[PDB]
Amino acid sequence: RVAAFDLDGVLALPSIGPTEQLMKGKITFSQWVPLQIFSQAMAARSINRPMLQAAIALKKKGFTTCIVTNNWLDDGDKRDSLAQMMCELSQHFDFLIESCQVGMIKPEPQIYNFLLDTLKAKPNEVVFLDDFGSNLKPARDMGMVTILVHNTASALRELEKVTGTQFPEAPLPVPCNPNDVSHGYVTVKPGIRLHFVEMGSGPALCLCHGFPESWFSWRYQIPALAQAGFRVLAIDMKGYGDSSSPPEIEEYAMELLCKEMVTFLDKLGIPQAVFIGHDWAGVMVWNMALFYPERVRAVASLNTPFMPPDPDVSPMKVIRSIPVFNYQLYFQEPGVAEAELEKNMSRTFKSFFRASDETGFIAVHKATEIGGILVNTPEDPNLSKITTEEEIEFYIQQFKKTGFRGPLNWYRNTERNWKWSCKGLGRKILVPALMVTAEKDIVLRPEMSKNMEKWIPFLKRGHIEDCGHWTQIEKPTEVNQILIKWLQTE
Amino acid sequence: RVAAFDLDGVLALPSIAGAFRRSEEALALPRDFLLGAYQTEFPEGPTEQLMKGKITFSQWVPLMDESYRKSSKACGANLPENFSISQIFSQAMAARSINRPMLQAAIALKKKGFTTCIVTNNWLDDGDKRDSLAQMMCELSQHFDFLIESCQVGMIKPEPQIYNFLLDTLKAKPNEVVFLDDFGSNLKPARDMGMVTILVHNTASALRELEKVTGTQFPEAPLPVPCNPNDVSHGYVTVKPGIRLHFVEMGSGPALCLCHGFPESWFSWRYQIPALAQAGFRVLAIDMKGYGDSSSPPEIEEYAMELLCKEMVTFLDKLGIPQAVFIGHDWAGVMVWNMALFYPERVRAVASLNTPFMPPDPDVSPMKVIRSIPVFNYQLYFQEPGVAEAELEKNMSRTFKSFFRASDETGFIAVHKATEIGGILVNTPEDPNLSKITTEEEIEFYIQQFKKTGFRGPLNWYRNTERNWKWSCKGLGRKILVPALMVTAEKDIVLRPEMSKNMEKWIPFLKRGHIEDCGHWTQIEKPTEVNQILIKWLQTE
Ligand SMILES: O=C(Nc1ccc(I)cc1)NC1CCCCC1
Ligand SMILES: O=C(Nc1ccc(I)cc1)NC1CCCCC1
Repeated sequence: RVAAFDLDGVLALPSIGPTEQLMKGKITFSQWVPLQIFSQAMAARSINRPMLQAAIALKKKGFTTCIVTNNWLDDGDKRDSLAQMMCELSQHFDFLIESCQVGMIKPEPQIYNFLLDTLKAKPNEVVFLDDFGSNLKPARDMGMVTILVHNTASALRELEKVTGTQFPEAPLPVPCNPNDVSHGYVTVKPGIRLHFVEMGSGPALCLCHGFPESWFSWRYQIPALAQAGFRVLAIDMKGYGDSSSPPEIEEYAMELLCKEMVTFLDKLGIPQAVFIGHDWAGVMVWNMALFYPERVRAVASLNTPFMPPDPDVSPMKVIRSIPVFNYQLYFQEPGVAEAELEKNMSRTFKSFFRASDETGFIAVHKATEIGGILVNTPEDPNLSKITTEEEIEFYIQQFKKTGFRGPLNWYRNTERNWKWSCKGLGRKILVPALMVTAEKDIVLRPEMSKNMEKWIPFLKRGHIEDCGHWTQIEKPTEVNQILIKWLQTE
Repeated sequence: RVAAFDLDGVLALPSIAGAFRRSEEALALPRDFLLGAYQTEFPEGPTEQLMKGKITFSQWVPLMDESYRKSSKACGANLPENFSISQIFSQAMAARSINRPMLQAAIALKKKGFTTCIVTNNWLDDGDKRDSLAQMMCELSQHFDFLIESCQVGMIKPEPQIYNFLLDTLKAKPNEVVFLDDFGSNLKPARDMGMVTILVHNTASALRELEKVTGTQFPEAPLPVPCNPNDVSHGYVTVKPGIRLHFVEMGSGPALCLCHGFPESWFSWRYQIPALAQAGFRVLAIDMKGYGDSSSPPEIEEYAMELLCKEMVTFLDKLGIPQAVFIGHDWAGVMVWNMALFYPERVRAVASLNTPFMPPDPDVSPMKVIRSIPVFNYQLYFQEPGVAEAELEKNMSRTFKSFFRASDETGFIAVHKATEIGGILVNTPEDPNLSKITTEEEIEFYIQQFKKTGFRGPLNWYRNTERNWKWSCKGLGRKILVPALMVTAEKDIVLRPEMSKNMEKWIPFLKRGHIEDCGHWTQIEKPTEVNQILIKWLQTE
């Protein structure tokens, strides 16, 4: 079947002659100063989330969702209030049936037959619900499953849970994806192009992903950040997904990555953004902050701490010591781990992406002994409760284009990176910063960030309990909160 | 060849120096006491660690304040206790803008074929108005091929280090390169290697004289920065199943969609795009459904206005924007106004170029009204499918130079005679002179961009004559309230100004814009103007 609700006050609230038909669309708001004080009433009404969530559910579930409300056209000033609130609901329903458009209001039987026509279905297999009920007269007539909404849910979730089946109580933020998205495509150097995704309106914040991921990762913070009130630019890190991913090694020097990261802003014409890296990106994100502070309004790292280099300590040597940094050494040899990971990506990803309470992880340190970062990993990885089968399939497809050379090439510029950063040795980071640490991150544990403020005074902190290395995907609702609260505050 | 420029004193101004001088004013402080940090010949210390890029600038406050306290009363001269240099630099910088004329001359020899660059003693700024710094660096970004900043490589002017590194970077000789600096004590080293010195003393021109000579001569009031076309972001939203919308993006928020007309491409706004970005907005110059890189089906209903506008919305939705400034020209302006009429929420403001708001009379078949305006013939000609396609397509090379001509250009189109002769380019020579308003490449693009779509789809915009009327016949009771602008072109043959005299009956407060000596090709013809107005508009309301 299909499920429908009205907005008047069921999917948004607090709820609410020339007035009776401006609904039909023959007149605007401003041009209607007869029979004013509410150009705010509408303002002070936002989304009814448990209700809005009920939708994505059913849509994920197999229905077609809609809005068939009695509208009007706001040339108001608290107009945008509407735009956004609408631009928000937008993607989650397939049909927008508004009175101010199809000329026919609620409750004239029109809209109902019109609705049913619009999708083409029987009065029975389509449910409806209005805060009004005086509107559910017709729908009950024809023969459709009616539902009131006199509270802010109740039987809504409950009696509507009848539908097919139910929904939860503490939801994940909404996903977002993966072609209902703008696909920008800046080209920096000759052969080098950078793909990315865009959502929401300014100011800008670049979401730089890590190894071995894709922009797809922020799939939960992207919408949220947009709504937050920012223009998100979730990029595919050089070498990954739809951006150019050469074979050359020097190609992935940090010095390089950061420089290009700038040419990106230039080309796109932005003079400053909020860089927010995680994993190997956070490294860059901080270097970003260290080498081009102008173009950075603020920085946030996820799990990754600011790890300066000791001028009197070969960088390699230091990698050979941290027991857990083995895999990392394993990698250093070209074609090798490529060959290992590539062989069967299906396994590769479910092995990598597992939680903080998940068996079968990676072989961080035995990796050289065992001679393979997956050898203690099953042969038929169990789907991590932290991803879906499609969630994986995307990562695969996205990786079939690049292979693994390039993403791995990020490790392989060990010496030089050190060589280069050995200049931000005299400097200190001043532009707003945030270090969000994950309690149970096996490599890149919190402990490694305790000195940071020696470098980054004012460094603000974020800490998420029960975390894996897969922060966004694992504790998103949290990540969002913090991330937003951060941007809001500073 | 090549010529690179310092960014202070020549490209960015008024210089940071002057600031120093007039604080060496605000306080006893004898000639050069404060500037000397910046200006020396033999550089050392706190600023030396800045220029070299060892420590940011904020670091550099504590250190250099207290570095001055040294030479203060301690060593001649009286320097105040509760004293500083911070916001008397983070101010003098935020107060320095681009030397319009320089940049102009800079783009010149890039066009003329030099490598342009800037070799400046920069520094990293983690300051407040640090942003001010980015924009300026953001802008100049394109016009110079090279960026040798002291604070990046690690050498400083005039330490020979840099020059020699610049040379090794281009890979030229001290001769075939020119240089200029507000300093001269900086110039010393290059007039030694063997480069062409230019004491960029003044605000310039004095410069641009014994400089004009070398290289060439610079136009009086050059052509406005025209974003161009390879190195621009290429967004790609997909609204309906088979339908995708290509567009271009430049600059940071708020957003304003530049909707082009027939028979063009997003490429048209190539002069307002940069300008609007700089203006301070995020430009989204779209390829109108059916044109260029966006999906251009064959179906007719496909281009219904009702449709085009609806999708235009799904566009915002997908891209996640709840409101924009729609600015149409030609057939787009029609949509742009309908935009305003049917989705006022999503419109913060509207601007039409040449196109007036032309409501439909409910008691007057729309077709009939087209048959009357003498000039609306071509328009009728079009109505027949495959026909004008076949005509225009045959040789696009001619097609475009014919269409795009000025207000003082012979060989235009056959607006009204059309049908009779059975064509619009029938009398248009079959070998057109290049309109002084375009370049050969300017044309080649339009071509290439059109080879992908053919002409069906762009023309399909005409062909929904009745329905469009049918639909708009609802905004008959409404009035447009969201900010509006009607900019009229004095000599637009069809879509003349006269046709907009009634508009305010519909659009009270409608603000006005009028450009003299104009063709239908407004942006491409009188851009510098268009820009001005357009900006002044967005600035004001
Ligand atoms: O290797 C890194 N991160 C990293 C390595 C070196 C630096 I300098 C910064 C981050 N991530 C791994 C963690 C375990 C699962 C695969 C990805
Ligand atoms: O036809 C239009 N514009 C137009 C037509 C109908 C409407 I309703 C609005 C604009 N433009 C022509 C002008 C002459 C050169 C080719 C393009």
